[PDB]
Amino acid sequence: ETILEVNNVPTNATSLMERLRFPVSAQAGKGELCAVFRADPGRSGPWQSTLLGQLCGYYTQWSGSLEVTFMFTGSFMATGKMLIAYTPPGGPLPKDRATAMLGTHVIWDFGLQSSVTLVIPWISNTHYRAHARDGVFDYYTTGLVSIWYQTNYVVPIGAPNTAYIIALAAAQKNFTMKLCKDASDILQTGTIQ
Amino acid sequence: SDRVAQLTIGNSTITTQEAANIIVGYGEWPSYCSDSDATAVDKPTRPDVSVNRFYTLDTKLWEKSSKGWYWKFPDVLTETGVFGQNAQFHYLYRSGFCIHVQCNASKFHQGALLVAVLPEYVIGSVAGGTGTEDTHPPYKQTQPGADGFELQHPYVLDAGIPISQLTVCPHQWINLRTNNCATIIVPYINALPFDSALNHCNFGLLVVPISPLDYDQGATPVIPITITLAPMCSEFAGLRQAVTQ
Amino acid sequence: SDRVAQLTIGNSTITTQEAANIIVGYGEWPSYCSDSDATAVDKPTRPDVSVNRFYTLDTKLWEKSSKGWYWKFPDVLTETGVFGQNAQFHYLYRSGFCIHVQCNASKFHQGALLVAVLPEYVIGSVAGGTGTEDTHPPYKQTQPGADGFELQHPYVLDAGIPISQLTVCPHQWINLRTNNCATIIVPYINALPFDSALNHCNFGLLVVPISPLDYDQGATPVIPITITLAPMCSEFAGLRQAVTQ
Amino acid sequence: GDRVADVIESSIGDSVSRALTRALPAPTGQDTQVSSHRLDTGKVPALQAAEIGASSNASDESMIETRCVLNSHSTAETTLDSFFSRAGLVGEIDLPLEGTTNPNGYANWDIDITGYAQMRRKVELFTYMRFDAEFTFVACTPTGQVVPQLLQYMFVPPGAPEPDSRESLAWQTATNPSVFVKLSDPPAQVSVPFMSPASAYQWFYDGYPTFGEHKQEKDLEYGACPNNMMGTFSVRTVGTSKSKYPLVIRIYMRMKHVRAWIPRPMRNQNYLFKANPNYAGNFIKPTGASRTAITTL
Amino acid sequence: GDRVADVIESSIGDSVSRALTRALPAPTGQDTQVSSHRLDTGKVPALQAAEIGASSNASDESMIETRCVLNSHSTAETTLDSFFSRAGLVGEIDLPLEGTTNPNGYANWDIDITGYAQMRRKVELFTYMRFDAEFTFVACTPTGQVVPQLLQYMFVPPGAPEPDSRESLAWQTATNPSVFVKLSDPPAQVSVPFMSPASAYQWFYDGYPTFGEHKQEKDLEYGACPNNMMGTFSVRTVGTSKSKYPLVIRIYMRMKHVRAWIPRPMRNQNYLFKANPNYAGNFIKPTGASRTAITTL
Ligand SMILES: CCCCCCCCCCCCC/C=C/[C@H](O)[C@H](N)CO
Ligand SMILES: CCCCCCCCCCCCC/C=C/[C@H](O)[C@H](N)CO
Repeated sequence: ETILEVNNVPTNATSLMERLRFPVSAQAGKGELCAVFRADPGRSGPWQSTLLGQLCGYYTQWSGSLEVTFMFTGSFMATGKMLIAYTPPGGPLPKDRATAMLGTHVIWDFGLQSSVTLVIPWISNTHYRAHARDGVFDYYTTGLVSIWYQTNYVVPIGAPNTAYIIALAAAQKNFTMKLCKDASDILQTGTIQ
Repeated sequence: SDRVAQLTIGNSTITTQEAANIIVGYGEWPSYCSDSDATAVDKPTRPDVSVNRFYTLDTKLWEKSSKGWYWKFPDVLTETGVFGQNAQFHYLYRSGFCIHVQCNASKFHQGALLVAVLPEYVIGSVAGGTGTEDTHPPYKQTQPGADGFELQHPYVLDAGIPISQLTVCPHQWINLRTNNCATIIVPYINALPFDSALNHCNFGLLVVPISPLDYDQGATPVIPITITLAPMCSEFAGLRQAVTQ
Repeated sequence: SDRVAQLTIGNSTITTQEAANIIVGYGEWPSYCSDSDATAVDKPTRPDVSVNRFYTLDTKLWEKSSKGWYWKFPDVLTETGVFGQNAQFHYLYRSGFCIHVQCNASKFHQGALLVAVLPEYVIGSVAGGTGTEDTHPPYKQTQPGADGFELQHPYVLDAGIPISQLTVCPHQWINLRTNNCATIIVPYINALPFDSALNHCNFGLLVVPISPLDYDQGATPVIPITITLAPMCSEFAGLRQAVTQ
Repeated sequence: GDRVADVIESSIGDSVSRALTRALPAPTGQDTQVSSHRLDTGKVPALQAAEIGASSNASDESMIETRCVLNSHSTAETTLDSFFSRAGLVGEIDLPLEGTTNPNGYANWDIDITGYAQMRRKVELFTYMRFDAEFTFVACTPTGQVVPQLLQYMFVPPGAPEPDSRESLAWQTATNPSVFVKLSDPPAQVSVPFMSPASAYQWFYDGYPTFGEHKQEKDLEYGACPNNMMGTFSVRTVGTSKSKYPLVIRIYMRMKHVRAWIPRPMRNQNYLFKANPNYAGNFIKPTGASRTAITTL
Repeated sequence: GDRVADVIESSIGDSVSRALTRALPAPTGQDTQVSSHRLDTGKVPALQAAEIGASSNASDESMIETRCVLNSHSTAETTLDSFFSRAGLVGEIDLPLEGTTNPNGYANWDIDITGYAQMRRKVELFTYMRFDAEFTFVACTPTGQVVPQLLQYMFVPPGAPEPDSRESLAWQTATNPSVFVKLSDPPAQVSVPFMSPASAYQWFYDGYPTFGEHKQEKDLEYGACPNNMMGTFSVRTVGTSKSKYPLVIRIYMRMKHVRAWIPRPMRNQNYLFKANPNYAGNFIKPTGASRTAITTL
């Protein structure tokens, strides 16, 4: 397990901390969206920060998928339900909570859960990249994961308003990396005496 | 089934943890059900799955000025709701149900609800002077939506039936004091062996807050109410119309 | 199945009687088929029935000036045809087929057809000067419709492949002289274990009249051609997209 | 060849058990001890007790038979038939010598319950019922004086046409059962079987040869004036012409073989119409006689 | 609880049989009589005959071994490998001292078959194939004179970046295998494994890290000039500067472990482009050398 950044909005130095966790405060609580992302390990964004993406940056046959984990930091008296849904590849993200409810999904809660481990399936149908030359094909797509406010964030009078959900990342013993290729980076400064 | 399929979220607004609250009476899906008989040249069939999972329609909010809400069946099984892909084609329908109601609140709130299922719940409308003996039964009221509809006069149940004697039907007492769970099972209830996909609406679900919701200022002023259902043993068949292909 | 379901008609334009013409080689539905393997985080499922019956798309007419027609798969399984209710949602597809071609004519007509199934039949278009190396493969030609499309130059097969050596693929000789039946079975043919619902079109069906149709004046000038198919062992699964509910 | 199959919905284990016939209760239980009996010992006052069991002179001994009352009367006047005991005056058909009510002798009537609001109240505690029926007819002058005259009764099954005039051949017919009796004779006791097209009485689409139910597009629930074609009645005065005396006929309906299903809360509002349980939504009233305060009576 | 289930699609009976190992043929058949042998007896002329059987010196006796030819040569030069026997000159990379073709020493080349129309014709009789590969390299001056110089070869796996300039660090790398040899040394024999991402060679969406296949919306099958990123090659001249001699390098590809599937009719039109088998639809030609008449040759 390695913690995963999703709220990767800040780009300064002091505010570097909250790249890791995101708020679940109680302003709107019926049908809006929290955050979405992709499932591409070694391209950009979230998985680039964990160790799985770092190891994916050394091969060509990757998955960047499978189980994740969410740990809640509500004080002790916070209740509420979150909707977690996964969209298979080659599909649009649902425009409402009802559409996302269909397919595959799970309803979280804050009573006594403090954890949840959704798992991603693995499917291979199309051709990743069959470029005989570069600059002619730009056809890439992947499934997505979304978080929906099911119910508003209940709280007794006296407890704080904003909490923070953290996210984890891991895999299991099904998928493997392949085709050892040389990694290309910019982790240099030229002046290395 | 399980807890996942398309909808995988298992955490509502309070984002609760520490197991679940069900309190089972029966022994883990007590067997299948019957097929009955008929008296005509018609015969139905079964759709098996894709209706065997769970469903969670929209959450209605409880406030101090609340009066209560009701639902009609199988109105929410149709396109008026999440489903609607195998509900408006066929002609015959029959199913059991596994209805589960989950509420949530802190330890500082007070109030108590009441769930009840009334078979053949035919509303007598608001009435009060709208003189109608038999001209045209309404469709804009008896089928409000998957959201339900707030009651007008709960004491007379908006039909003239007293609320006091409601507990004759199966019922549970949603009490904010101790628990938050409500699991009920409703078998098929109809005079005819099989029902239609039309204005022969089956039982209706009633939820009335008897003990009013109250609290102190500064806390959360609204308590959400979740509704889940599971259509045990459903069927779908029957169709014949104009030009076919 | 059987011969009835929704479509119950069993009498075409000539309104024939006296049994049927099939000429079976195999032993009455020779068992099920496999499931194969995969190399990713995806896995399909099965729809069982509602695709197990027969289907009879539109009848194209044979005339003296005919040139031949072709079809693409599974283009006719989609909404482009009778089906289309469980074809555009999922992602994976694979099935066998039971294709039966039934023609009909009097004893005074002459001519002979040729059926053949060409796997991975990628058309090279009309070409002839339309210089295209790799810019944009067409969609208005490779997917004409459930009616098929008349060929331009059958001798070169509108792709540059000679028609003479066609019989390498499975084929039967529709001969107006003696019989009128044509039953063929095509198993799944694809490099990858499972196909997509997109531009990875499977085998294409070819029908070319080699012996020209002819007759004497006063008789029927057009001979109909029936097309029937039966998707043995089909599957459907796979879906993930934008906002879900 | 086949790759998909899933039903489940089953449970295995202690479904049923042995087959016996032992309809006699026996001594059950005895006693069990808990703790020190005290009033304000700290946790809860007003503690409990238990017994063993006995069932009249059948179970255990029969040495003494000391019932509460020395056999005053029967103790089962509570069943469904017991509830539906009397036969109320439902029909009050009136035949004048001349006038506007029924000038041409004929008089059409149909079975219903809304004629008596009390009867409707008593009968609408349930949803589904299944009962037989009986009828008795008494004819008298308004001053109560028997006269020599013959009468014709006939039952009309659902969906049969309506005899309007005395000259209507429907009076003749062959299929509609008819009854002839002089009024000086004793009343005409008769029975009516279970005529519903389903397993319980319930309206909506049940009448008319045409369609029905809610949201009409192909049918009217009017059928002219006789709405909801069902079991009705007809009555004439036997004769090629009018009669010589005024008549006041009466009906007496009585259920028999009564079976109910699915009880529901009875009612707490005044009835308004037929086949549409509306209420005074602006004149809603309480139920019991309210008192002044709660602390005092 | 469960009411629907149906798969079928099965057949029962004579599926399989006994397990033996008897790879030796035996005398089969003999004779059977039909009728009176005549020429124009009325129904059909030119009647038939039959034999029994024998298989070389293995089956039946081995008393005399009289083959058709007294062991001239081998009789199996028809297999797939036999067909794909030679190694044709596929690559003809040319390196001048100065000019416009390859001024900066570097020269990029990629594997393909359209370089030889005859090779493409021979290889496109099937749909699916699976074979290994080998390569040999010969370097000579245009006048054919060996010179003292060192060369650098390297293979580039699919999806790897393109080394454009001599100063590109991709020349250095660590993951791209490289080969160093002086040209005076014997040629550089080498092998290449099966690098396809599926079980057979077939284009469409197989290249580029991005999308592909037909009807592009998210990808270009261009990748600049190197379309269809796949197994390519690179070659430099070893040195911090230019070289002193012109060079003419050559390639020799050779299949090995060849397996085909799904034969198709070969071709009857001239090739036009790459990855798009168009044809001269207005200049369609016949196939064989036509003669004048049919009655005569
Ligand atoms: C169309 C009239 C009723 C409209 C619906 C209101 C309530 C629906 C259920 C009760 C009405 C039909 C079921 C039977 C009730 C009474 O027992 C019958 N009248 C028996 O005579
Ligand atoms: C995109 C280029 C081909 C377009 C489709 C035309 C025919 C499709 C099937 C043949 C092309 C791919 C299958 C392999 C054919 C040849 O054997 C390969 N080039 C082997 O090198």
